[PDB]
Amino acid sequence: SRRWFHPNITGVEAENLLLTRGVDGSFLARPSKSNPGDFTLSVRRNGAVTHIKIQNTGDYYDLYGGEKFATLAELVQYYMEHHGQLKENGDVIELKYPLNCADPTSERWFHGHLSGKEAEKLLTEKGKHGSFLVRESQSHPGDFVLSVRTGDNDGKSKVTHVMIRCQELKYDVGGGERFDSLTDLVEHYKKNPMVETLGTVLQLKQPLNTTRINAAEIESRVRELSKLQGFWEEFETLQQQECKLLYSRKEGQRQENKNKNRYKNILPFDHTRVVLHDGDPPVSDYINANIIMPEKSYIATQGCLQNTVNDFWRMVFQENSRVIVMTTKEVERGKSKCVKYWPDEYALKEYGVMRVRNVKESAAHDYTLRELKLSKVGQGNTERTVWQYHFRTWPDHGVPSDPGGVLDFLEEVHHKQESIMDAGPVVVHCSAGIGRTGTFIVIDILIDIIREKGVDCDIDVPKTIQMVRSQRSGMVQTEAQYRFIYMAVQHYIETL
Ligand SMILES: CC1(CN)CCN(c2ncc(Sc3cccnc3C(F)(F)F)c(=O)[nH]2)CC1
Repeated sequence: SRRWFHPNITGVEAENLLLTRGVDGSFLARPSKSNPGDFTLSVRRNGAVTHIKIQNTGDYYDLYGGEKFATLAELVQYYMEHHGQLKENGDVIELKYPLNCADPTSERWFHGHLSGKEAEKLLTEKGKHGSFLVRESQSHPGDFVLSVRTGDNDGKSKVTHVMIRCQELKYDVGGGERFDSLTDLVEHYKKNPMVETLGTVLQLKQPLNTTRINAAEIESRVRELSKLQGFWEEFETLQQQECKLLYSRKEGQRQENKNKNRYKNILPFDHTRVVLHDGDPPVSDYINANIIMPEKSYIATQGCLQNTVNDFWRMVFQENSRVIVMTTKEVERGKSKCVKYWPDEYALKEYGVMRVRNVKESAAHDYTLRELKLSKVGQGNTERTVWQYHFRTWPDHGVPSDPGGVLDFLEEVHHKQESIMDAGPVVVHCSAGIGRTGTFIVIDILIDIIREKGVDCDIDVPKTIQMVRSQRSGMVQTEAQYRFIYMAVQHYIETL
């Protein structure tokens, strides 16, 4: 569960919630009201409430007096499973009891102010057996309507509406149990379905999809998402689903692999990590990288450390990658983001058993292309060209104001990859390998659908992102990037 996240509470409401309904060790997370784009962890300790800032400019969640994390769920799990780690003066803050949110605003199935006719239209056109939604009742204010489609324009399927009464701060379907929130009600009737008098089982199988759009209508959806904004509601609804992606990251936590990570808590999932087989004959199989498969593949990786440069080249070699996309400068804000893992132009360098020649560098407005020759030492016939695309104009914080630059870059990367017979996955990296990396990969995936299937294809931005996030933690870090993905897709369709 991710019930500890409250999307619409102020710091004052948070303070009162913890003092009146919480105990020492109670906590919640919320979006920052003082500075949008930031978050706050509000914790009760010794009868008083502490507010801890969580910053995210696009690379990771940075907790004050704490560590750097790929998601808020990974952050919460870490402190709930590793005590004495979160520090104030040096005092230890304990996250013991998540204070649960009753607000349905970020539920996939909740549609708030939506009319019964619009809901029946959506369920008829986009629905399937067990598709459901919850909307606010217009006739009886304060009440709700649960609409479910069941079946297989021939009457083989139908929509059933169930009234949800809100009586004295609790929710019920006219009889039986009375629930503290719409979520508890939905969860209960998902496990224990209501059976109609003549036998129809009202299965709440899956929330109705309202995010899948036809590509040609992107501008229309972007316009709707810009109204009071829709982008934030959709992004936060996708964020709520991150609790389902807490997969094991054991290999990255091993003592011998600790120093191979740029950020100690930003780790590759064990089930998709790139396993290195060269093996100098103790632990030579690890790199902080994951294979990203749509549904052309990618490897999403962090910026090299001085001690991981040789592992990076072994990975590029093993996977037969011919294209690298670097989305960061080596130094940003005086901080090292990626070490220079390539030789100077015309120079030849050995990185362990791998040999790399920088043949030629070409400078474009937004990027530099480096033509590299990679081979294994003592094996001349293993030589292959590796094209390194280094995007250099991405801002220090946030995203570019126009996606034109990124799109032209991605179009070039795509054409290079397509021209090379049996090229392995495209390697993509930034600093932590999750924010800018995930942003570039998601745009690439979406535009690839528009290339193949044309402008009448179906695209679903949150579905694509959830799919990439199941293969590497926190792929696409912020709301700014989420909106940038929609803007990029919109610009592409418009220039077609
Ligand atoms: C009005 C809303 C108020 N909450 C906001 C917008 N909206 C919505 N936004 C995001 C998601 S997530 C999603 C989407 C598609 C496929 N898979 C997922 C997964 F994988 F993440 F589960 C969703 O289901 N619906 C409908 C409800």
